Amino acid sequence: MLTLARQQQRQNIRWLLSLSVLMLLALLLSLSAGEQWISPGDWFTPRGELFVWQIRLPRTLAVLLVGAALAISGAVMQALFENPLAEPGLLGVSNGAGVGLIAAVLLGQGQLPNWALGLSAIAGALIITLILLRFARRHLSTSRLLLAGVALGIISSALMTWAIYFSTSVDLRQLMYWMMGGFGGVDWRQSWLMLALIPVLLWISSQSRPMNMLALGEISARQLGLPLWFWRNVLVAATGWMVGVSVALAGAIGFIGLVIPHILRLSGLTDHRVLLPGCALAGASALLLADIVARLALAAAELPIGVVTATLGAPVFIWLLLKA
Amino acid sequence: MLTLARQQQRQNIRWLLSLSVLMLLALLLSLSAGEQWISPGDWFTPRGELFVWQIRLPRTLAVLLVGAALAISGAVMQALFENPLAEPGLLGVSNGAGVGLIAAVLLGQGQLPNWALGLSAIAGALIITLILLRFARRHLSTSRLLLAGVALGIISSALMTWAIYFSTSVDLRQLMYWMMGGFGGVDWRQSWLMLALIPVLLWISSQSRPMNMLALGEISARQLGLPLWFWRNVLVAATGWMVGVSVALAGAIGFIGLVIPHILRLSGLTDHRVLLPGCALAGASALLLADIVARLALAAAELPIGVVTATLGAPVFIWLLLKA
Amino acid sequence: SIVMQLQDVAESTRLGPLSGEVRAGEILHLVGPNGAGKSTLLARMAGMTSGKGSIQFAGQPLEAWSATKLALHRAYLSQQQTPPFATPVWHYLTLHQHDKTRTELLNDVAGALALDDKLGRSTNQLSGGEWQRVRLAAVVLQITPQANPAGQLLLLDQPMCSLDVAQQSALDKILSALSQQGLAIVMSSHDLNHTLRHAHRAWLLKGGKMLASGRREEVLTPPNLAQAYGMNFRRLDIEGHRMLISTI
Amino acid sequence: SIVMQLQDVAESTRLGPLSGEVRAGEILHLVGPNGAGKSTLLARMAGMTSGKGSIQFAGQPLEAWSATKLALHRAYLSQQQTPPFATPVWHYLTLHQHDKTRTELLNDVAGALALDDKLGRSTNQLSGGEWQRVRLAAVVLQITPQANPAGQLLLLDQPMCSLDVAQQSALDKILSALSQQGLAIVMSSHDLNHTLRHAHRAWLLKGGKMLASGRREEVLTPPNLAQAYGMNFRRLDIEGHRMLISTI
Ligand SMILES: Nc1ncnc2c1ncn2[C@@H]1O[C@H](COP(=O)(O)OP(=O)(O)NP(=O)(O)O)[C@@H](O)[C@H]1O
Ligand SMILES: Nc1ncnc2c1ncn2[C@@H]1O[C@H](COP(=O)(O)OP(=O)(O)NP(=O)(O)O)[C@@H](O)[C@H]1O
Ligand SMILES: CCCCCCCCCCCC[N+](C)(C)[O-]
Ligand SMILES: CCCCCCCCCCCC[N+](C)(C)[O-]
Ligand SMILES: CCCCCCCCCCCC[N+](C)(C)[O-]
Ligand SMILES: CCCCCCCCCCCC[N+](C)(C)[O-]
Ligand SMILES: [Mg+2]
Ligand SMILES: [Mg+2]
Repeated sequence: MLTLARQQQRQNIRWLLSLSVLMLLALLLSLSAGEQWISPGDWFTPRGELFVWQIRLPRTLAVLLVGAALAISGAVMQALFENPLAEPGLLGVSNGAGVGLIAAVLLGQGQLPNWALGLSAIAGALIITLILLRFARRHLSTSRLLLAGVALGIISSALMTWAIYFSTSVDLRQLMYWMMGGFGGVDWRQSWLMLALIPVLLWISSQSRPMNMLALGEISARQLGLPLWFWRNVLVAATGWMVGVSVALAGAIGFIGLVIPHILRLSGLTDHRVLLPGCALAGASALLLADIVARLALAAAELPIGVVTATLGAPVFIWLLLKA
Repeated sequence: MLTLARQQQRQNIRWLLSLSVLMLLALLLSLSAGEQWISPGDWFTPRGELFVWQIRLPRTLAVLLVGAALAISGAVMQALFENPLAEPGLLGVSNGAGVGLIAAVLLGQGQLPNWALGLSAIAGALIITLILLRFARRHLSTSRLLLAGVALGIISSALMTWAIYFSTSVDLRQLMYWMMGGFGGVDWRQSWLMLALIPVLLWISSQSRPMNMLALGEISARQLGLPLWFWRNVLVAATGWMVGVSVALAGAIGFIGLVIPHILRLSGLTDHRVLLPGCALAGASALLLADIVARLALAAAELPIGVVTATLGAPVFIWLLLKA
Repeated sequence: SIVMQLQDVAESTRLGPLSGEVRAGEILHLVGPNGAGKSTLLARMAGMTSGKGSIQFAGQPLEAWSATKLALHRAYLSQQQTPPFATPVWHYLTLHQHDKTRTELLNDVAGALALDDKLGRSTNQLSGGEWQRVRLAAVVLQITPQANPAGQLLLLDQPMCSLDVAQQSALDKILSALSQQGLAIVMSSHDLNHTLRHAHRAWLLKGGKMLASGRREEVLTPPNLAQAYGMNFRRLDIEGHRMLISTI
Repeated sequence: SIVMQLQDVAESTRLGPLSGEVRAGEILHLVGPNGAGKSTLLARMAGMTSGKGSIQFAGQPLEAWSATKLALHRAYLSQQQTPPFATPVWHYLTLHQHDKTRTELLNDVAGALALDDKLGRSTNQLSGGEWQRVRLAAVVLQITPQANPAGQLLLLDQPMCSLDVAQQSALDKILSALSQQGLAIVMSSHDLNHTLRHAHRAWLLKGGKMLASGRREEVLTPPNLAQAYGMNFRRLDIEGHRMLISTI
C-alpha cells in the first residue's frame, strides 16, 4: 500500500468513535427521560432505584442489544444473499418465533410462568433456521435458498394467524405490541435473554474477514481460502439465533435491519471491519431513540416501536437518497 | 435447426391452452359454487338471475381481472428492478391508495357516496407513482431507485397508520378486509373500475419484446435500440395504474404478484412472449380459486383473501421448490 | 462515403481530444496500450455515451438519433458482457435480427462461427469462447447487409479475445466479407500482427491522445510502437507474411 | 519433484479422461480450441470442483485439503470475473496476502504490472486490462515465494487476454521469475507463438481428450495442430524466434 491504510484507518476510527459517543448519550438520555426527568444528581434517591435501576436500566440495555443485533443481522444477510431487500424477518425466523409463542399459550392452556413463552419463541426460531439449513446443505443456489426461505415465512404467517382464531386468551393489544415490537414490560427478569444475545453479537462482529471475502465472487472467495458451504450455514445459524432471541425479548421489529445497514453503506462504509461494528452502534442508537420516543410520546399509553421507528426513519431516509 | 424455434412454440401454445382452460373452469366453478350450488342447467331460474348474474358473475370477473393484473405487475417489476423479491405493494403504491382512502373518509367526514372512495384510492396510487417518476427521471441507478421506492412505501405505512388512529368509522372487520383484500361487497357498481383495468392489461401483455430485451444487459438492450429511460417510466406508470385500480377495487392483496410469476419461471417460462400472458391467466385462476374458498369456507362470515391465498399457496409453493 | 466523422471528442483525463474519420468499407483497427482509452472512444462512437466534442454519423449527428433508428445502422459489442439466464442461443440470436423472417441467414451466420449444434443450448452454459462467438454472431445478424439495407457501421471492442485460432480466422473471413459489401468496421486489437495482416487503416492511441493514423503499415512502425508501448520492435517479412517481433 | 499428479480425471461429455503430471519449477501451457475443456480441467485442478477420477497435490489428494490450507499452496484465476463495487485496489490486493506485514512486496508486485498510481482507485472503475492486471497481481501476492514458503502450484485461465503487449511482456518476466524460484505454473494460452517461446511443457487438447503432451517443441507440430484446430501450419525460425504461421 502507499498511505491509504492511514487515511482510511483514521477515518474509520473517527466514524466508530462518533457512533459510540452517540450511543452513550442516547443511553443517558433514556436513563433520565420519562414522565419525570431525573437529572444525574438525583440518581441515587429512592426515585432512582425505581426509575433508573429496576425500570429503565434493563429496558434501555435490552433496546441497545436488540437494535445492534437486528442491524448486524441485516448487514450479514444482505451480503449473504447478495440482495438489498434482505431483512432479518424475511426467512420466517421472526414469524417462527411467533408460531412458537402461540403454540405455547394454546398448548400450555395459558398457565405458564411467563419465561416459558420466551423460550418457546426461541424454539420457533430454531426450528425454522434448522429447516433452512436442510434446504441449504443440499447445495441449492442462494437464489433458490432465499426463495425457499421467503416461502417458509409466508407459511408461518398463515400458521400463526390461524392459531389466533381459536385462542380464547387472544388479547387485543398484546397482538399489536407483539407484531410491531415493544419493550413496555421488560424487567431484569429478561436478563437471561440479554445474556444469550451478547456472545453471538460479539463473535459475529469479530468476523469481518470472511464477509470481506464474500463481498467478492463466490469463486474468488472459495479460492482465497473460504469455506462457503460452512460459513453460509454458520451465518444463517447466528442470524436466526439473534432474531430469535430478539423476538422472544421484544417481538417483531422491522425497519432497523434493513435501513440501518443501507444508510451506513450510503455514507461510504463498505469495509466490513468498520461496517459490522458500525451497524451494531447505529442499530443500537436508532432503536434506543425510537424507544425513548415511543414510551413517553403518548401520555395515554405506549406506542409500538414499529410506528415511531418508521415514522421518523423513512422521512430522514428519503432525505439521504433524495440528494446525498 | 430451425425446428427448435417452432418446437418451443408448440409447447408454448400447449401451456397457454392449459392455463386458459383452467381459468374457464374456475369461472364456471365460482359461478355455481357458494351457499347453494346452482348447476348450469338452472342458471336462468329466478335464483340464477339473482345469484349467477348480479352476485357471482360480476364478483368473479373482478377477481380474474385483479389476479391477472397483480401477477403481471409482479413479472414486470421483478424484471425491471432485476430482483426476485419485487412485488407490487413494494413501492408504496398499494399503501398510497390506502392513504388516499382514509384521507377521503376523514376529509369527507364519512358521508361520501362510496364511489368517491375508489377514486381516492386511485388518487393515492397516482400520487406515489408520480413521485417515483420524479425519482427515476433524475437518471438514478436501478438499485438506488428501488431503495428510494421501498422507502416511500415505509413512509406511507407510517402515515396510514396515524390516520386510522383519529377515525371513528374504523371498523375492525373493514380494516382487516381492506388490508388483506376482499371482494365481499363487489357489485356491477364497480364496473367502471373493471373497465379501467382492461386496456392497460391488454396493452402491457402485448409488450413482450422490450422485456425480452431488458432480460439481457442494460447495455445490450440500449444498443439493440431500446429506450430504457422511457420503458422504465412506462412500466412504473402502468404497474402503478394497475395496482391502484386493484386496491381501489379489492384492497391490499399480496402473494400473487410475487409467487405466481416465480412459479411460472421455475416451470420454465422464460420468454416473456409466454410469461406475460401466462402470468395473467395463472394469476387470474389462483386469485379466483382463493375467492371460491374464502366466501364459502366459514358459515360465520367471509374470510379475507390474504389468508386463504398464503394458506394454500405457500404449502404448494414449497412442494415445488422442495424437489421440482 | 465517409460514414463516421469525429471532431474534438474528449472525456475527462481518460480520453484526450481526438478527430478522425471512418470510411465505408474499411476495417479500422484501434490499437494502443491499457490506458490508451480505446473502449471509451468506441463506446462514445456507438452513441452509448454523451460528452465533450461532437461526432457525425450518416450525414446526421449522433445526438440526433433515436436509440431505435441508431440500432438499425450501427451495431456495438461492449468489451465484456454477462450471459442472460436460461436463454437459448437461437433465441438470443433471433432477438438481434430486425427481420425475423430470415432463418436461412441465422443458420449460415451461426454456422460460420460453428454454432450449428449449439443453437439449442442456454447461453450461461457455454465456454468463454463459445459465448463470445454467440455475441459476435448476434451483432453480425443485427447489421448483416444481406438482410439489412440500413446497416453501415459495426463497432467491436476486442472481439477476438478468447477465440481459438480457427475461429479467429473464421471471423476474419466474416468481417472481410462485410467490409467488401461496403460496411465500415471499427475494432480494437491488441494483436499487432493481426492488425498488420487484416486491417486496412489503423489508429494508434496513447494516454488518450492520437499518435499515428493511416495505412496500417505506416502506423505500426517500430518507432511509433516504441513510443506507444515503450519497447523496441523489429519488422520482418518472411515468405510474404510481414510479422512483428519484440526485442525484450 | 512432482507437485501435481492427475489420473483418469473426467467430467461428463465436456472433459474426457486424462492423466498427466506437473513438475516443480516448470511452466505448463494448456493449448487447444474452444470446447477443448481447458477451463474445466483447470477448475478441477484448482479444487473448485469434484468429480470422476482422482488427483494428488503435494503428496495428498485434493478431496482431503482444507479450503484454507489449499489457498496457501495453490492460487487459482478463473477465466472471467466481475470486479467488486467500491473496493479500492490496495484493499483487494492486501486481501490476498497471507502476510499483510509485507507492504514492500505489494508495491513491487503491483508496480511490475504498473499499478503504482492506481492503488487508490475502485476496481469497478478500471480498463479491462487494468482490472486483469489487478487480478494477476493479487494471485501472485497470494503465492509469492518471497513471502510464502508454502506456495507451490499456480493455475491461470487465459490470463494474458486484454493485456497490452508491454504488460504481456511484464507478466512474462514475473512468471519466469516465479518458475525459477521453484514454482509450478499452469495456464491456458491461445497464442501458439507465445507458448512456443515461453512454455516449458504443453498439453494439447481436443474435444475433452489429450492429443499430445510434452516439450513445447514436440507438442506444437504442424500435424498435431492440424488435428486439433483443423488447418495447416508452417514453422519458421528467424534470429532465434521459431514463429508459427497459418496457411488459411
Ligand atoms: N468507470 C471509470 N471511471 C473512471 N475512469 C475510468 C473508468 N473506466 C475506465 N477508466 C479509465 O479510462 C481510461 C481508458 O479506459 P479504456 O477506454 O478501457 O481504455 P482501453 O484502451 O480499453 N484499455 P484496455 O481495455 O486494457 O485495452 C483508463 O485510464 C481507465 O483508468
Ligand atoms: N455450464 C455448462 N453446461 C454444459 N456444458 C458446458 C458448460 N460450460 C461449458 N460447457 C462445455 O464444456 C466444454 C469445455 O468448456 P471450457 O472448459 O470453457 O473449454 P475451454 O477450453 O476454456 N474453451 P475456451 O474458454 O473458448 O478457450 C465445451 O464444449 C462447452 O460447451
Ligand atoms: C454509566 C455506565 C452504565 C452502567 C452499566 C450497566 C451494567 C449493569 C449490570 C449489572 C446487573 C444488574 N443486576 C445485578 C441486577 O443484574
Ligand atoms: C437447553 C437450553 C436450556 C435453556 C433454558 C434456560 C432457562 C432459563 C430461563 C429461566 C428464567 C430466569 N428467571 C427465572 C430468573 O427468570
Ligand atoms: C369470457 C366471459 C365473458 C363474460 C361477459 C359477460 C359480461 C356482460 C355484462 C353486462 C352487464 C349489464 N348489466 C350491468 C345490466 O348487467
Ligand atoms: C377524473 C376523470 C375521471 C372521472 C372519475 C369518475 C368516473 C367514473 C365514476 C362513475 C361512477 C359509476 N357509477 C356506476 C357509480 O355511476
Ligand atoms: Mg477496453
Ligand atoms: Mg476457458
